[PDB]
Amino acid sequence: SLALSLTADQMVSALLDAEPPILYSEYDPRPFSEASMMGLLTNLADRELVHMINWAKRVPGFVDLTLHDQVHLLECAWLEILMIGLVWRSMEHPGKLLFAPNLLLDRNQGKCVEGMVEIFDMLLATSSRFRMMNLQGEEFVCLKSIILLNSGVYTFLKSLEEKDHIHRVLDKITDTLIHLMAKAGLTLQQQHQRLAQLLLILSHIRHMSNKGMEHLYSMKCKNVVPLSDLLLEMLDAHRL
Amino acid sequence: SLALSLTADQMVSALLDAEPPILYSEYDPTRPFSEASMMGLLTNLADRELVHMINWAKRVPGFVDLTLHDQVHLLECAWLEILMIGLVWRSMEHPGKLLFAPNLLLDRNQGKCVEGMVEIFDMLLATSSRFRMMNLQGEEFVCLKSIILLNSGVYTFEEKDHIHRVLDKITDTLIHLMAKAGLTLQQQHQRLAQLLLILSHIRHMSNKGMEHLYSMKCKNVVPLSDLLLEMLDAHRL
Amino acid sequence: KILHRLLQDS
Amino acid sequence: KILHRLLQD
Ligand SMILES: C[C@]12CC=C(c3cc(F)c(O)cc3F)C[C@H]1CC[C@@H]2O
Ligand SMILES: C[C@]12CC=C(c3cc(F)c(O)cc3F)C[C@H]1CC[C@@H]2O
Repeated sequence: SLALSLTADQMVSALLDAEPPILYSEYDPRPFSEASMMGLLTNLADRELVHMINWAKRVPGFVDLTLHDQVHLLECAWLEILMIGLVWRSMEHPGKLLFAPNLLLDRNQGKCVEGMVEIFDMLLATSSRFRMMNLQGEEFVCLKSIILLNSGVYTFLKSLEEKDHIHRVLDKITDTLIHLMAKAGLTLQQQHQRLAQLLLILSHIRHMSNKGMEHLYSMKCKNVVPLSDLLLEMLDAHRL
Repeated sequence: SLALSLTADQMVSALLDAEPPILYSEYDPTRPFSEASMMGLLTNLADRELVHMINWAKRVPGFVDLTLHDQVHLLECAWLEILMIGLVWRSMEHPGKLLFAPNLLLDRNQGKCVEGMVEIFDMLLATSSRFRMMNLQGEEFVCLKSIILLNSGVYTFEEKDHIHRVLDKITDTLIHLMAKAGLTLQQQHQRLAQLLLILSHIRHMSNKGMEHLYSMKCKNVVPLSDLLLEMLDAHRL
Repeated sequence: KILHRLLQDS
Repeated sequence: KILHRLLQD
């Protein structure tokens, strides 16, 4: 009831200021074991989850939703949001994943954990794609907010009031993306093409999350890593 | 490439012409549904559709310009997505029901017959309601289905640059269609976004469907055709 | 759920 | 592969 009043510049400003902090890892740069690396990654993810929730409530229109629907959106999208963040900060590091400023991992270190190098390859490919497109920070925060609102909306009485509100905010972010591109001097045809290019990447990000959810579940059942209660509940929501 | 020299109207016509037919199911009304028989019907149908999909893909502008290895990869990656968006499309005018075939129209309660399938049905039905709420047009649908074919597996790979040029053409085509339909400039990029974001849900349904199909196979519920076994194996679950 | 508590506590 | 074979003529 207020996010609709935001201008394109104000949407960007609100999103930029809502950005979560970049966290460090406990990593003592002692060599990796398989359990060691999974520990670092999951510990990091768990701490990031806490900040993600603060961020989500600062995403324009999110607090207007019921507490139930906020839970559903975050449960659905949390790994997607973690991954696009990872991919974004890894953009200027070709062939490397910047989980934290003190935890920069190349592809072959994905092999430390069974079945993780396939996940790394997908993440790196996405980062390479962002780098190819020269993805801007302002575009990035728009994309991440889109993921939060869109990923779980299809799996939702006056429930339509929530859905229509979410879609109305989604259109606003689309307007914001286009605004950024027009401001960058892109022609009308180039704006529509770039918009499409950015959104189709979200299809691959969804794919990576689904794959990552399965991998994380497999590592869980084997108990190579003790997952936090919060992380376990987020994983449980996808009921694999 | 001749695909890039195609106009928007030429893109639409080619895609509409390449549209595969609506096949029938082996549905036998003389016997009640079992988990096995229903899975048998659906996988039998998917198998026959796959043959049509392969030949359809070869008629998608720019696709045959790719190596056989890249064609294989794209189809292996997107085949279930493509089956699902087709199902969702022909289910549009049937609220609460999925039209797998003209003789196989199923609701969510019939999905309960197979363990864990009603969850898939619900997602498919929700997508169908979304397309119906958006009043998705046939011309838009064939653009979306072709986008899925080219895009879904492109990030798992210049061959990549050729694919992106074609994808841009389809974007131009979608915009062209919306403008021709009278949508304002703002409405155009808004609708474009709405349509493409649904592809994220379709990708999601595919991943879930792949795991469910794999689950049925590994419990010997249903014998999958050699083609289906290969398409499924490509995802390495 | 923990997510419930976190969303209420800001 | 069947798919590879089917993608030919
Ligand atoms: C350890 C995994 C790989 C990366 C993960 C991961 C962790 C993070 F902190 C982060 O900011 C992003 C991530 F993508 C979590 C798991 C998902 C699938 C793998 O199990
Ligand atoms: C049998 C499944 C449900 C529907 C499927 C399916 C079959 C088709 F012919 C079709 O045109 C569309 C489909 F979506 C295939 C499997 C994916 C997940 C389930 O196992």
